[PDB]
Amino acid sequence: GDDRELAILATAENLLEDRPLADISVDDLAKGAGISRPTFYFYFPSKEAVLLTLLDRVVNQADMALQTLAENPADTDRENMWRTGINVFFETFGSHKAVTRAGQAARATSVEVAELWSTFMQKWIAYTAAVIDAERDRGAAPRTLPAHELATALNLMNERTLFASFAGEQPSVPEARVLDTLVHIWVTSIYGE
Amino acid sequence: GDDRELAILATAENLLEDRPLADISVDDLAKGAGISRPTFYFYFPSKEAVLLTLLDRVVNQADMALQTLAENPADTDRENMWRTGINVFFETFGSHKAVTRAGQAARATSVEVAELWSTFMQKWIAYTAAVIDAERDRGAAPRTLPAHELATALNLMNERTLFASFAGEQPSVPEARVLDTLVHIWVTSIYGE
Ligand SMILES: O=C(Cc1ccc(F)cc1)Nc1nc(-c2ccccn2)cs1
Ligand SMILES: O=C(Cc1ccc(F)cc1)Nc1nc(-c2ccccn2)cs1
Repeated sequence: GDDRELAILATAENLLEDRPLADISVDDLAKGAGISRPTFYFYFPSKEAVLLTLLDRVVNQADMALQTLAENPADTDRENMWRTGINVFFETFGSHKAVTRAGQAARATSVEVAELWSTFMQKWIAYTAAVIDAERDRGAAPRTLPAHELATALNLMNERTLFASFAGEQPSVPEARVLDTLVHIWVTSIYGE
Repeated sequence: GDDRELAILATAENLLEDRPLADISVDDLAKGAGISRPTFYFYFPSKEAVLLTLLDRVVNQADMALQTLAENPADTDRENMWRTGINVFFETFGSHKAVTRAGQAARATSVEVAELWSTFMQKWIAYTAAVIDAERDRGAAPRTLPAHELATALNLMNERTLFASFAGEQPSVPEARVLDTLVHIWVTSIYGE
């Protein structure tokens, strides 16, 4: 039953690694999942709903990993704290590059995908800002920019930079360098001046 | 003659301020430009070619303004130097928000638009890196990250952040705050540690 749903999702993630969603048909998803096309439409109204489901799984995986980190701080310096947090997104989305790239593109076309991404970005930015505010309250970071505006720009940088690296866009930071690059910019802008 | 081309371009820029390119027809562009549909196809093969032309004008305007700045340095501190450069893009693209937003979306669909954007981003990143390298050579900036990788991430941040602000996305930095926000992150990451 729901097994067939997971088969549809797995087939979609596999096919997205080699072609965009526009080049994938409902019949391709049904055929790969071992079901008929009418049976597919029982589980999903469209191939776009399949992508939205895949993206929802990935963003919730990242959100849950960040929540785990937040509840069990690693005893390290400040640079390591930020690196471990940025790494949650590097590893989670980097493990699902086809879904990430496809979900990014679908933001222009799908209001559901745009709303899903916006909801989680607001959550992650609020958490970033709250940690920056905590660092300021304890005297470790200077009161420079409004924390929420700083957090917004830094999170948007990570979105654009990580996704460019994963897609091998030109220009991009090589994926083997992108964590160090982002961590440097976060740490200097949060603690600097 | 070429006057009718400029009328097509002006009509397209005006219509894009109120609806996306998918909701604009070749007939809408012809009607607004005072020409017939066959006459339009003399000047442009498609409405997508009109957008590519509009975007080419905007990116070359920004590139030429940056070249002007590079040849006449303003006598100021380092923070003002970076602010004046970032402002070139804030003002140029912020004066053509509909074209910017439409060109951003067309990157997913149009290889010509993606290549145009990539060509100019590589140019602007190379210039950023060369200035960072100059600052390091004169002892003003520390040798931290590879300059070209730092320049890449900072330019990608500006792309994503400026365009989110112009479109009023949620989340975004308010447009009245985005220049200060970006300048802070550039200056601390270039001169910090
Ligand atoms: O970077 C993002 C958001 C993102 C990344 C990649 C995307 F593709 C889309 C969104 N969120 C982050 N939060 C932290 C953080 C905050 C507080 C304490 C520790 N770590 C580090 S990175
Ligand atoms: O920020 C960008 C690229 C960009 C911005 C907005 C976009 F929408 C798309 C690309 N380029 C910049 N170069 C400088 C600079 C470099 C050296 C000296 C002085 N200024 C400042 S900002």
